[PDB]
Amino acid sequence: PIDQEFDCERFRADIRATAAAIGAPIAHRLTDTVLEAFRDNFAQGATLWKTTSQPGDQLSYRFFSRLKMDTVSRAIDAGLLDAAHPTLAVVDAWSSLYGGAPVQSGDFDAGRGMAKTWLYFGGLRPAEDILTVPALPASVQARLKDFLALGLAHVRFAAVDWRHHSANVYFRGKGPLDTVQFARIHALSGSTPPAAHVVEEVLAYMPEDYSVAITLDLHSGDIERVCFYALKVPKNALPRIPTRIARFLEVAPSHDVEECNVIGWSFGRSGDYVKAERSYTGNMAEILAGWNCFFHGEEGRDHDLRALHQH
Repeated sequence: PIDQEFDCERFRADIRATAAAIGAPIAHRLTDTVLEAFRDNFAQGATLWKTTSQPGDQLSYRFFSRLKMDTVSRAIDAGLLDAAHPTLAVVDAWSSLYGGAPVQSGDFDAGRGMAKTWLYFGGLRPAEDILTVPALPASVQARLKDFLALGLAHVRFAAVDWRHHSANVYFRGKGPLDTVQFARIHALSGSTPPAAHVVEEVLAYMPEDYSVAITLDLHSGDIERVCFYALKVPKNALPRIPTRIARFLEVAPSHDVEECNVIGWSFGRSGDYVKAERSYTGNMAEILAGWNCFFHGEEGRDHDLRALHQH
């Protein structure tokens, strides 16, 4: 097809093609297994592409869910996730919060299969509710005070990395983000402070009430990476980007009526990189707006957040 709608056969071809275009690995049978197990999730949700500037990095593909279901159980059913995985208890605890309000989405790598389980928690959730579930060890729960001291008091998403027993926890803070607050957040990673123009550019791309994704080791509580990102950046307003990201944004196909590109700056001890996502089918921008995400060039004031901070 050439139209906007998700089509599974075209998606198979586009995964192979896009992976070849950016020099990413491919696992043919494994990809077919993912597509068979999660076809309806991809069809009903927003399906989109992701990669990073690391040479040879995986082509990733994600569904953001409209169909609410136990995606982890499905993944286990399909042989895509170990039934004994030690991170299952945390994911079950987070999914069960608020009477089961959170909704699971899924991230996959063309060369490795299931990569991450995402949770959208259905609102501005107190950090305490997320970071003190009994499934988390004391060393992880102990980081709560560090987040609260930075004003990172509400969580909107968590992306659980099954390969690394880590979670990227997505906070929203009352901003604007300034040089010092960036420095305090970046310092959590333990990585070398960037030069001032790196920071100036990130700040230029933030909504007033900013997001940050913090990488948390779910055994030790160590933080070795933080990420700031900008949603639905128009191609003529892109920040400076690595040539691999520019290539990705040129070759990964988007069929959405409203194109949605995402740029993320990831800072961590193992090395910094740039992340990018690009819409494919099923209206990425719509689902993000419904989750109260803020887009580039729009008002990014969170009035609910500002009420919660006033109390």
